[PDB]
Amino acid sequence: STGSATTTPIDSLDDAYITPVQIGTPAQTLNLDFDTGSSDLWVFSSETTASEVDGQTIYTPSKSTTAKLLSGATWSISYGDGSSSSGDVYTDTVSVGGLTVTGQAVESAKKVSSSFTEDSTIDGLLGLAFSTLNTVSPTQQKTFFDNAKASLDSPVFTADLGYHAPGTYNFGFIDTTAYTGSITYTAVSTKQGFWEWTSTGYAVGSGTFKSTSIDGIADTGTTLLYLPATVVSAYWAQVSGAKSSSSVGGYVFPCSATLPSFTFGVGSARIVIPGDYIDFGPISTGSSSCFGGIQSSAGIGINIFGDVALKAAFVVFNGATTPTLGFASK
Repeated sequence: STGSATTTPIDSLDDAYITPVQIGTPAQTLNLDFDTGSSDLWVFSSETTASEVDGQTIYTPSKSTTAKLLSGATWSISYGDGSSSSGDVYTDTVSVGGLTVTGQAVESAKKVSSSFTEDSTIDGLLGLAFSTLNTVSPTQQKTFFDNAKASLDSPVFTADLGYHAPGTYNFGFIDTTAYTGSITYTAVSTKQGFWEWTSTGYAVGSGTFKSTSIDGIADTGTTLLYLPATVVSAYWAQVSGAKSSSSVGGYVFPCSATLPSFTFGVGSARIVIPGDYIDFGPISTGSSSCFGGIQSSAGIGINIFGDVALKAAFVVFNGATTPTLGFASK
């Protein structure tokens, strides 16, 4: 089997991407944030505290003839931005772009933190990291991909995120029309539960490539590119007036600037992030200070190849017996 669904930026900055997902019978379509940095499929629901729901579409398990309470199961997750959610668990039929899993764990939120409430466009998350990170207790549950994997034509999914435009998540096949040149595959460590890999270096604009190993994760659920402070300083040093602002929480730059590109290495290959991808706009409405799309990972504890990086590439998440990651230009 295969599946294919379009993923769409939630706003004009590409702060996140949402993909429609069918849950239950009859189908209830929710727009979920596909997140290769976590492993829970959770949704706003009829059980979510009313004051914490503000415009989201909810899953109502009592209206699904295929929903079953997963008795005694609870979940609770906290993300790196300080947001969180928790609740109980149903199993139900879940379909993405034509690909169906029966008996998928659907984690129903009883509580969500303010950032989730405030984002009316995201109805939940669909985790695509390794199932070892799933938070369901006392019986850990598998991701949608893990459940689908054996049935897929090939045990893979791909992320093809757009810049200020829609893109595509495919399951079970590689669309050879979706990228230029070849896909370079690179080794993955699953030891921390992530799609963790080692970039071979970087360049700033037209500058000379620096060979240096950068361990990090491919994370579709993180907006920006988080890299070591040395790398980030080298980038922003090329932008007149750019500076790290403790009050804002990262590097800012004059909105009048033209940003250089940023290149990262994948083995002997190179992915080029155009400068415009690194502009996240005014820090507050009407400001002439703009927020940078490349930020320091210091104090996160891991480097993160988030959407800024991934949207410059066609990315293969290869879930073969020994997982790997592939990157192609596009």
